[PDB]
Amino acid sequence: QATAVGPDQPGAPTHGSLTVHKYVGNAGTGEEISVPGGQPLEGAEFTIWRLGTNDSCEPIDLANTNDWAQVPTGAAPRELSAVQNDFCLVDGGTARTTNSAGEYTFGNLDLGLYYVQETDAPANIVSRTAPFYVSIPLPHAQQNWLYDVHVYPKNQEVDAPTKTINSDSDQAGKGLTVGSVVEWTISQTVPALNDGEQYTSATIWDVLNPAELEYAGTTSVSLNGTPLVEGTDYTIDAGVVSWSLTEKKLAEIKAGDTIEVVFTTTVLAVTETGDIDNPGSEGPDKPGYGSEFNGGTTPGGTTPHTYWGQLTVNKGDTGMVNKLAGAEFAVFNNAENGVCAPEAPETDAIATGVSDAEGVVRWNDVTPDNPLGLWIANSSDGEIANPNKDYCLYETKAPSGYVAGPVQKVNITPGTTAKLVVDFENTKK
Repeated sequence: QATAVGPDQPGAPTHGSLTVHKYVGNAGTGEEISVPGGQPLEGAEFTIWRLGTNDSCEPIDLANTNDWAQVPTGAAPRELSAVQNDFCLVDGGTARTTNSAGEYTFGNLDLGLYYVQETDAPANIVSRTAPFYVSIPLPHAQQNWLYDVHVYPKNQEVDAPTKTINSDSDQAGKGLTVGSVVEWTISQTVPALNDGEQYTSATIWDVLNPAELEYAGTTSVSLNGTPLVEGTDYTIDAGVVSWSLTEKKLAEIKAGDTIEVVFTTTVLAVTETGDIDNPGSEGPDKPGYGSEFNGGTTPGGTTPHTYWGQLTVNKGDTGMVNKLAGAEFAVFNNAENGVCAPEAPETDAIATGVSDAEGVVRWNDVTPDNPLGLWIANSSDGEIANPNKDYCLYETKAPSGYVAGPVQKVNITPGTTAKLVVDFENTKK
C-alpha cells in the first residue's frame, strides 16, 4: 500500500507535513481517511511549536537514532509551560487558521517533534481540542512510516436557545390590557465538552427594549423537568436580564441536559407596528437573548411575537351631531364567531371607561387614558399575517335623557396606526 521507510533509510523524505481537519461533533492512527461524516469548521487557529532538547535549544532530529529517546509516550500537557519543563521551544510558534473545508496543512516540517494547541476558535465554539504532540515521521502499521500526518481534532459548540411565548388561552388569566405581562420559556440544550474540562461559566441573557418590554419576575428555571433553587442557580441582574449560574449546578449538568428559563415581562406600550418581538442577540450589546458556556456565545434561534392593538371610542347622540359626557363603557372578552351578548354579562370586565367633556371615552386603570391598548394574539411559531381579536363593547350608563346604544363587537389589529375608532351613538327619547 502507500508505504515509506525509516527516517534514516535510503529513499526517505527530508521533511513532512501535518494536515488538520476540523469538524464539529476514532482514537487516532495518523492517516487521512477521506470519509468525513459532516460539519466542517473554519476559523480554528492552531499554533505549532517545534521541540528541541536542553545552553541552547538544539532541535530534535528524528533522523538521528538517539533523538527518539526524547519522543514522549503519553498525552501532551495542556499548558505550554509544562512542555517547556521537559523540552525547549525552538521557534516562537507558528499560528495558522483552517479554511472552509476546516483544513490547513503545516507543510515542510523537518523530521522532529512538534507541539500543537488550538489557540483560537469561533465564538460559537465552547470547548476546543486538547493540545497534542506530533512526530514527523509517524510509525504506521499499514504504511510503515507516515510523513504526511493527518489529525482530526474535536471542537464543541453551544446550541442555539429556543424561546416560546405563553399561548392565547393561557393569556386570559395573565392579563389582557396594556400593562399586563407575558411569559417566555427559554429552552436551551446543554453543550457537550471535551474530555477533561469542567463547566466554568453558564449564562443566559435577554436584553429588553425599554420602549416595549420591562422585566417583571422569573417564575421557573428547570433542569430536564427538575426546577430551580434560590441561591444555587443565581437568577438576578435585572438590568439587561441575565442569569449566571454557580459551580454547584455547573458540576451537576451533563451533555444533553435541557434547561428552560421562564420569566415575565410587563408589556409597556403599543408600538406603531404593534409587533413586539424577542429575537436572538449575539451578546449583551443589543436587544435579544443568547447563551454562554465557558466563553462560547451564541444568539437565539426562534423569535416569538406578542401582538397588541388600540381602540378609542367617541360618544354622541343619535347621528353623532352632539358629543355627550358621562357615558360609561366596558369591554369584555366573550365573542363567539362574531356575536356578542345583548348586554354585558355580570362577570368582571376587562376594561371600563367613561366619556369626558368632548365625549372621548377616557379609560381607567390603563396608561395612557386614550386610546385603549388591548391584547390580540401570541405566536411562538413565527409571524402572524393580519392578526386580529374580537372584543365586545357595552355601554353601561347612558347620559341622563338618552337610551344607550346596542352592543358593538370590535376587531383589533396590531399597531397604534391601525387603531379602531368607534362612534358609539345613543337614541334620545
